[PDB]
Amino acid sequence: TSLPNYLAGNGDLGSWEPTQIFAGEADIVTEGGAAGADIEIYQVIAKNAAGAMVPHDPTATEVPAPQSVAIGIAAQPAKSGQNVPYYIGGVFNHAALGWHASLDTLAKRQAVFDRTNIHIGNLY
Amino acid sequence: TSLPNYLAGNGDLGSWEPTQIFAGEADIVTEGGAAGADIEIYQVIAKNAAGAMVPHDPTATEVPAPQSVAIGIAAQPAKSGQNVPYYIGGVFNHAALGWHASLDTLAKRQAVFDRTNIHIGNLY
Amino acid sequence: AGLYTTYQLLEVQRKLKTLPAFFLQWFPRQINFQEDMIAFDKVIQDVTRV
Repeated sequence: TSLPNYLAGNGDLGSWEPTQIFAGEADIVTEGGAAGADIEIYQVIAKNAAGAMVPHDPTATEVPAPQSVAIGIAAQPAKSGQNVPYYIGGVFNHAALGWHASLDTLAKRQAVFDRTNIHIGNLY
Repeated sequence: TSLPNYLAGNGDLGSWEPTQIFAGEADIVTEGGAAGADIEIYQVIAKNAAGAMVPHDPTATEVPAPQSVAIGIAAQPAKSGQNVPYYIGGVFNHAALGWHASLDTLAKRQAVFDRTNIHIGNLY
Repeated sequence: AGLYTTYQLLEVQRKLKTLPAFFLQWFPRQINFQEDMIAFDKVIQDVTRV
């Protein structure tokens, strides 16, 4: 942690690309709640039977279980037991969010939100 | 109702407490419809099989009956056969609203309005 | 009287409970900054060995 580096090398300081979360001009609406599992920023969120925020997981059961219906988008990261602030409404950039696997194509990723204030859109 | 009072005396004239209905900043949106039952102010409402507003009644049925899915919040009270103005969108303080029995905790009171334009949350 | 009694209002009474600044007396320096974070360097130099 205090040795300098002597051997010459290419100086790649870093790289950056904006995370454009919003893909529309609708109502942004938010509330935070207790988290039931570790949740990252702009992850897609569901709620377990206990009512805690849990990362969205389709196909979680032979009867679908409540973690399988997405309910919002995390606004800040939080470990279990903490409170997660999450978006309830708005138009969101398809690509910015944390979707779980097997929810690959935009066709599916919209199918997760075909009624609520959350709508998922392309950028241009 | 005729005479004054000449004798001394005290009187507790009354008390006033504000009722705060809104708990956030979604687009507040309203609609009007015929009532099917006696509805109180800010009572949570559903629509029965005949399309008339009826106070929300979860576990109405063995298939669930349409009274069981809440659809809005009464803006003014009404008797059966009268029109009820009610909210269909907005963020509402769960405490001010009239709720069914056994719909006690906020964790349950949110579950009634997840797939919806209304969202219900705590005041600070 | 009769219909409804006339009233004389006395001045309003307000139990305005503040919470006074006590601990902030030991935080006199104010820094308003737009950088992401504030940083300190702390140096311990024991020039007391034999």
